[PDB]
Amino acid sequence: SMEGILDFSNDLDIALLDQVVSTFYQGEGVQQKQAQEILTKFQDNPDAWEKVDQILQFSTNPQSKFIALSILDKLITRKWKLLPNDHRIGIRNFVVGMIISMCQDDEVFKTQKNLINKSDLTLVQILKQEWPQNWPEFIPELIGSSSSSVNVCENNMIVLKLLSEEVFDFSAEQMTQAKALHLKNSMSKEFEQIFKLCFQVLEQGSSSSLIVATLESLLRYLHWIPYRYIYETNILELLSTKFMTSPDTRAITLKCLTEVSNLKIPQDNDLIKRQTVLFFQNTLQQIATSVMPVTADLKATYANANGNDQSFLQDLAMFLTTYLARNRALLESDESLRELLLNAHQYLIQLSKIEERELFKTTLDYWHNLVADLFYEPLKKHIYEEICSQLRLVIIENMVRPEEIQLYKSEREVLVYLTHLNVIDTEEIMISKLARQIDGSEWSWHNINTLSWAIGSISGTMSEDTEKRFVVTVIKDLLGLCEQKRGKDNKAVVARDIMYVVGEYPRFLKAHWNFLRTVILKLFEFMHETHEGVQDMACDTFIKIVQKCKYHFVIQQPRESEPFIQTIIRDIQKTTADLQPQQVHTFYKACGIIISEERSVAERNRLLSDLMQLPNMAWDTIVEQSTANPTLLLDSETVKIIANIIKTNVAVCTSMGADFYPQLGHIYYNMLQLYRAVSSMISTQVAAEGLIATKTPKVRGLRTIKKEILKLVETYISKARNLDDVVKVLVEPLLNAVLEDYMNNVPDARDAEVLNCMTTVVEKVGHMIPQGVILILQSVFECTLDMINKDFTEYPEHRVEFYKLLKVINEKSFAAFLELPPAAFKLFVDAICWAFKHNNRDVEVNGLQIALDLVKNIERMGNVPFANEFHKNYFFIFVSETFFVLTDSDHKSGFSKQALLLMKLISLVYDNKISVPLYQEAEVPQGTSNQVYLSQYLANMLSNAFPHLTSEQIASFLSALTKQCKDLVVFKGTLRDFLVQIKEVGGDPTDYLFA
Amino acid sequence: VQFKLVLVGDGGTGKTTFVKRHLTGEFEKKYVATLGVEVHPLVFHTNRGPIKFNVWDTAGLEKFGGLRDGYYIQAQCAIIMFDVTSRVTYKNVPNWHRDLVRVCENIPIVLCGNKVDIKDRKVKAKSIVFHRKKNLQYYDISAKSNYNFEKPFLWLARKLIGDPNLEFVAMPAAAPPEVVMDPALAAQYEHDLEVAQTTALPDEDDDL
Amino acid sequence: EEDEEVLYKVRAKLFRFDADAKEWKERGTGDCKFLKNKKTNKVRILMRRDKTLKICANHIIAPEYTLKPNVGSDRSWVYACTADIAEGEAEAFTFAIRFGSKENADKFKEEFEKAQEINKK
Ligand SMILES: C/C=C/[C@@H]1O[C@H]([C@@H](N)/C=C/C=C(\C)C[C@@H](C)/C=C(C)\C=C\[C@H](O)C[C@H](N)CC(=O)O)C[C@@H](O)[C@@H]1C
Ligand SMILES: Nc1nc2c(ncn2[C@@H]2O[C@H](COP(=O)(O)OP(=O)(O)OP(=O)(O)O)[C@@H](O)[C@H]2O)c(=O)[nH]1
Ligand SMILES: [Cl-]
Ligand SMILES: [Mg+2]
Repeated sequence: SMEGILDFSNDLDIALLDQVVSTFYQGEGVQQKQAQEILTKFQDNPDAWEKVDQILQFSTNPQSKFIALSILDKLITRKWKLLPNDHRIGIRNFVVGMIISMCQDDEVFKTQKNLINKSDLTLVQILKQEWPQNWPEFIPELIGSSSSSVNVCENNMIVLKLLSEEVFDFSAEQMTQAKALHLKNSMSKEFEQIFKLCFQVLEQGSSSSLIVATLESLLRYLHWIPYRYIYETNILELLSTKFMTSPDTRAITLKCLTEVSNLKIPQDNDLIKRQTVLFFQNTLQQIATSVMPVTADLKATYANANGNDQSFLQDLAMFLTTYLARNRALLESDESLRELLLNAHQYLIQLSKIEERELFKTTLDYWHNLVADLFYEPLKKHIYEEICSQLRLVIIENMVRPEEIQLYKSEREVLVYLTHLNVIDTEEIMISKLARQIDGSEWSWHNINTLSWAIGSISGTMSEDTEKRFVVTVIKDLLGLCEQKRGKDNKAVVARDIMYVVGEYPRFLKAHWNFLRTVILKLFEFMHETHEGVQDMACDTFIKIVQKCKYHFVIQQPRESEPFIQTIIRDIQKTTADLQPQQVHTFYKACGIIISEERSVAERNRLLSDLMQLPNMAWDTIVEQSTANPTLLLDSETVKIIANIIKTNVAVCTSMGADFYPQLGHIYYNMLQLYRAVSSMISTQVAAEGLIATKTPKVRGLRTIKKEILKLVETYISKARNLDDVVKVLVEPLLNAVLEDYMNNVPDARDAEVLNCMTTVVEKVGHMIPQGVILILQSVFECTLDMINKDFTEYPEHRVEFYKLLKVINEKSFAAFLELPPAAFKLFVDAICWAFKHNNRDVEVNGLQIALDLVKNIERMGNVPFANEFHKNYFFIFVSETFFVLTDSDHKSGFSKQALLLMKLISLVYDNKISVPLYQEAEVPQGTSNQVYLSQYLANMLSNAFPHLTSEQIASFLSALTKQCKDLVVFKGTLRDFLVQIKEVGGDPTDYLFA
Repeated sequence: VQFKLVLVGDGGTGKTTFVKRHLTGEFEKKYVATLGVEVHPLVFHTNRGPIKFNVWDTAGLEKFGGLRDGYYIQAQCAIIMFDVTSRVTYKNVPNWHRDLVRVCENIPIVLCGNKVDIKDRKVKAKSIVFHRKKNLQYYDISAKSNYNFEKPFLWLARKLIGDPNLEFVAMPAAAPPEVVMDPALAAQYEHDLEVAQTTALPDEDDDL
Repeated sequence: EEDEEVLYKVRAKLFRFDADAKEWKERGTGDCKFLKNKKTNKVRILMRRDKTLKICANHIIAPEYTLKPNVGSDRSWVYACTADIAEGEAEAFTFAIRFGSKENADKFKEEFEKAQEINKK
């Protein structure tokens, strides 16, 4: 029954529409869903706009009228210009009349704000089409009708606000450059009269609703209007006194004054400076007398969350920070302004105590600005000493863990500056907070943690001697706390925090070997603790200390028989005996860091040999057994052991890089034999069990072995210094073990890691192995392309790695694409365009880059047959594919690289850098330049794709585009102009002349 | 005690995925673009009793947008969603906010940057400040890891009920019934269980 | 739930099989508890989601139930449950529950059998 409104052959039953709409807004479940679909189809009917008059007149449901206005907006914004003038004026007059009618009825004005505001925006859409060229008296009539009625005056302020937003705030992406400038200049030309009205309403006042709406429009005006309208009238005074005293206007006024603080203002004018000071003085006075004194507990207020207090306090923080960041120097020299400066800052201190993460971040940005300047600026810190002292406590009490990367960084930076400014104050606050932990008054896990993070953050700011005394005090105190505390949970928290602090003070460790030794030995003790988090923190602290203090483990310290690294390795089995595999890998990685400090080759290699002793011995046993009984690879336990050996190798290779080669050489042959054996097993199991085999623990375990082997090779080759060995020793056995195995497995069994490994090989040694690169392409190219060219979703890893591999090959070894058969090269071009059509930024960006690099590679070849054939076969494919993704609205993230590619292609022809005709014979007079033919092809292509554009539009656009093909920024603007024009009918072709 | 919530943001940002996780607990890996709007009731249990959100999960893709701002009418709260792995989705946050507040002038709004589980984050913490001048609450979230995934609703509930100490609570769990297995469906099960045992569980690399 | 004793607690993710989609769908992640009712001595599984604390599993550990391996996992069990009341109205589900480790999955099975024996009285 509800579907009757969709039948346009009959007149529309308004009461039926109102039912459908009610069922949608107020209905439930199945009914709501059906109405939903019906309303969407109604609204999207291209003739629906013809029913708008009827609905606006005879419907009694304001939701129905709202939807009618949506329908009209689609017409106004897309197809307006097809309407005859008399009809456009008809609609215009209907909308204006409906707004005035609704405003003149007090009941409706009060209760139908939704429909009125929607009407106002519909009107603004008409102004964007019609005004001022076709409606020069709009503003006079608006100003005029404002004195007739307070309701109309108020609503007129909403219209002017929305207009200002559409012209200044949201025009950039919604209008052509030329149209935006036109409407900006138009509003500018008439602003004088608009301001006169706004000022009068503010001066005369009375209606708070009217005052507020006027101030809302002013906030928008402040984005663009010149400073004189604020500074050369009484309006600054009104904002900063009267409108701050009443709470209905205070919120919007404060936001206005924030924007006032950001106006472009003359710098060398003492009167303007005094005005800037004065409005601040006024505003802060009004707050102190009408809202809350400087002493108020804003933490408590915000927490209680009465009325709009939260927003107000947010807005106050924004005003204080904005104003003070620009103008605090105005308050710093004159001693009559000292109290004002410090009070404003005191409010900020109190705001900074509010428990509200994002507000804290806003104030923190200000504090960072202040304390950085006090660090550099001369004769300044003395002013802010008490402010800075309070802030130290605020920051210490709010320190977050370093895992919260950006916030920790900001907080550390502020605290570091504050520490430099008064080291003793910072020290005292920290020691006394530690005392509160010890005396139990402030004790908690959260609290000892945050304190520890804070103590750690300021490492490096103190003199080495002050640091020494400080560190000792803190460690003694924390050790005492640990003892006091009863139970493993408590002691574990304190122990982690001790570990944390010590790890943050490498300078101290480097000067006190005996202490450093003790710390490591204690960390080793903790690597035997089952209690959760302790082994992880022990290992993480170990590697952190190693990263910073590694030199101290590689030398023989006085009163030691040997470098501590030797001691660590001798005892490694016992040390690591209770660790999980991941922890063991960290440990071995840490040892690797130390070993790379040894620059005597022989001693380094022997240390490496010794570290790798246990994994190598387990490896050697399995190698024998696994080969003898290939069933052993079916043993879950064996597969786990093998994976962990490889992982241990990866861990050490990660920290040692080029130094790892002798160890990779030791295992290389058997490792690639194992890769082959595991590959057999996987294939065997998929044969016997089906694709499902790939989900089983056994096969996932086998594949883990293959993936870690590829990761080990990738890790080494990416850091290798001796590339001659890479090529002569590593590459050939690698390609033999991995390429055919990848090519001859079924899709679901192919490891994308293979592609990633090959990318690294080509990256590092591509130029040295032209035949290897050819072999890589033959093995992976067609079989991978076939996996990913059926949709955009299957095989996501392969998809991404595939285009990375083509990218590096096209950069480093373009000759491999030259040796492709014509048909395979055509698949290459299809592949590149395929990547363009991807919405995934990874694939898309690489697609565009390959295209760009390929064109450059062709250009390099100069005037030879391959390059001429390339253009003949593919230039137009690239031009049209690029226009497709530019214009289809589904690939906006690729816009810049699309523009760059398009520019490069157009410039090739504009410069005459293509040696043969691009057109085939008897298609055009045989002398015709490629420039003229390109114009012709594009015009035809765009006309077909966008038939609602005029020939004049298309010709102007292409004319501009070709002229601008050496200026990326302007070119990009012309493209965006076109993207706006294709969304509507009747776009002005002169817009493309914009300068 | 029920409130209309509208959910807006660019296509693919995770609106529907996030709601579904809340409704049923599942994580949908596939992207099926919403058509117009999907409406679903969602209840939380607080220390102040139950609160129902009437969730209008709207379409972010222009071509599937349906009634657009029509969906915003009489909303009492909102979530604006973007994807921290996609810069364009953040660039469009002011556009969604614009369209939303023109219809809903004085409502609590949470801005949510989804997909913080992905390592290669593209919209950096430093860049996200739009919420400050507009008095939006902000959370980093992940519908996939459940990072902060209760926070938008807990915050909105505190705002709508007008109680800052409101908590989500465990409702007491009724004793479950004893079972009676129909020997007529005995075989039925053997089949259904056979299928289930031989369909692999997803995401076998995850911590759970 | 103080009329119940906590026999066993373990972190888990729980799935239900959707025959229509022929796929496993997550139901919840959080603490799976075996609760012994101190009146009837009956043991149930009760599981609540992290963050929301909503109920994703509430059923008796019926003696007839059998924990089976999933082809994909060495740390999960699947079993049919004929009456779960997490979402209110008792429904039948094919459940899978996955744990942090094989050790945990094995321990779960041990306790699940202990619970079955208790429920047989
Ligand atoms: C240059 C050295 C100056 C002084 O050296 C004193 C000397 N006894 C060094 C001791 C070092 C340690 C006990 C190792 C300690 C600082 C490092 C860690 C990670 C210790 C953790 C705690 O033992 C945790 C806890 N006590 C263990 C538990 O009981 O659960 C300790 C102190 O007076 C000060 C640092
Ligand atoms: N990694 C990751 N992926 C996510 C997350 N949330 C959602 N996704 C995925 O991203 C896609 C988002 O899809 P939807 O939730 O349907 O997106 P939407 O914003 O509702 O889209 P429209 O309905 O078109 O506006 C799906 O593939 C999800 O599986 C998240 O937190 N992390
Ligand atoms: Cl050193
Ligand atoms: Mg959706």
